[PDB]
Amino acid sequence: FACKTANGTAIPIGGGSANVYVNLAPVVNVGQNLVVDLSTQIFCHNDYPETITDYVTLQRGSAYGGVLSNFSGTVKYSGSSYPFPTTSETPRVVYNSRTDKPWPVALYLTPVSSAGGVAIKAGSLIAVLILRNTNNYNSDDFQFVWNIYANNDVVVPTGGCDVSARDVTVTLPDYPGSVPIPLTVYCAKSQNLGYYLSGTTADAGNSIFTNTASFSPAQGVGVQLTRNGTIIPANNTVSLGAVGTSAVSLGLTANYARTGGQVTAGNVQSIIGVTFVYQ
Amino acid sequence: GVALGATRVIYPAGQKQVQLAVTNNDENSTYLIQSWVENADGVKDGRFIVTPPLFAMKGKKENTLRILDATNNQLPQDRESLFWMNVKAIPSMDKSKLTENTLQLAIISRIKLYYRPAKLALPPDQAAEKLRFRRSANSLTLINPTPYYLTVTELNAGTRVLENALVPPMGESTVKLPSDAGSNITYRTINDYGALTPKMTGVME
Ligand SMILES: CO[C@H]1O[C@H](CO)[C@@H](O)[C@H](O)[C@@H]1O
Repeated sequence: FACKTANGTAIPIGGGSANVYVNLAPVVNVGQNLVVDLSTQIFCHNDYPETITDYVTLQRGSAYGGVLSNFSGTVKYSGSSYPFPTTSETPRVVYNSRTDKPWPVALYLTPVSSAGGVAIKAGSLIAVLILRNTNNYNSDDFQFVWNIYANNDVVVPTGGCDVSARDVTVTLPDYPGSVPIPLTVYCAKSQNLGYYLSGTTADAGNSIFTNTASFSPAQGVGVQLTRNGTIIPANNTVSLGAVGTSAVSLGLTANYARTGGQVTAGNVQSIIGVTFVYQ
Repeated sequence: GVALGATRVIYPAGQKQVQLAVTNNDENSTYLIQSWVENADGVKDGRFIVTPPLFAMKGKKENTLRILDATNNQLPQDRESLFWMNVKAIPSMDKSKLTENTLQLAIISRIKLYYRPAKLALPPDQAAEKLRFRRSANSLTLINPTPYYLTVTELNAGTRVLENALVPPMGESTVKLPSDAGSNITYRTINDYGALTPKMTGVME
């Protein structure tokens, strides 16, 4: 039993090891998949097929560097998948021919939420897979050790942040009243955020948002948003610094402000667009 | 809420289309996803059109946005053009809180979109270095001679820190210079994947 590398490198009977270099997909997004199909670079053959049958398994499968911190995956061995890193030796596949047939091993790697920018450095050891060989003729047990090296960087683009918020706020606090608006942002990967409000306005200072309603437009008032006592006019980007794994609260309060001189009974409802600007 | 898969987008001149991922985290709450592309001056012209123009994401979903080139090579081919893509998530109205005073918010993600002319000399990964400078007891004029938009950040006059900058292709961008400077420039840029590039030392021109 012997195996050779697509590049031509071989490991004779008895086993040994070899490097298997791979060019992985340059970019992979979170939730997406990185597949390293080795059934394209590792071939083995049976030496005395006419009288001897060969049993090949995936003895072990280990992760290294990037793959080990930025990914979670499975090892699909001949139409079946198992955890990777591996925790148990897989079923055996048979080799019964002197013709080099593939070794059906493929990695399915998925970048995690926290995956950096370069989840895999170019030239780094990605994995080490051990191919086990036995036969129905004697008691030989040899191990073929494949070392998977990544030829290029595998980049996992940084995603947008998440704006957690409690739905439609009840500015009920009877006309004079004023509630605080829960709103935080958490970025999987730290980055600088910036936001601004947009909406129809009703004042020269552009900070009191008009009342949009169906039942008795309590004419006279409007909704003004403040962040820790500071007014936020429309289209006035507020630097939020850099949001990270800890959701920053924008610290907003819906306040009633007056527009014209004649506050009047009725309902006061408003619609404001909050736009987060990415760097 | 709802978040975009990228923090920016690069539109390759020629590309029939470019995809962007959108996903709703709220286990239960529908949204109306409206998306459009403003230009550098923030004017909703037509240069780029996104599909679907309007749709709903009932709870956790993960659809795809398609940015479509609309400017039949009517744009600068020797450098990038800055555009702004906006994805607004519209929450449905709560038929219960009718006689109530309410304030419904609507989150919108606004990410840069660069139009990259298919043929450019200086390769993108080799541009954050061409960044030269020019100081004063006031100004520290950045100057990007490349055809890409440099998103300069963590820019320090060594001593004092400074104001981030977006230095347009083959153009400059001034930044205040608060005495504490000396000459030890230290900046980092944001790359095509929204990832920081390695520190670098300012090379005056
Ligand atoms: C000499 O026998 C060698 O070749 C046969 C057929 O491949 C294998 O089964 C065996 O394990 C050895 O590798």
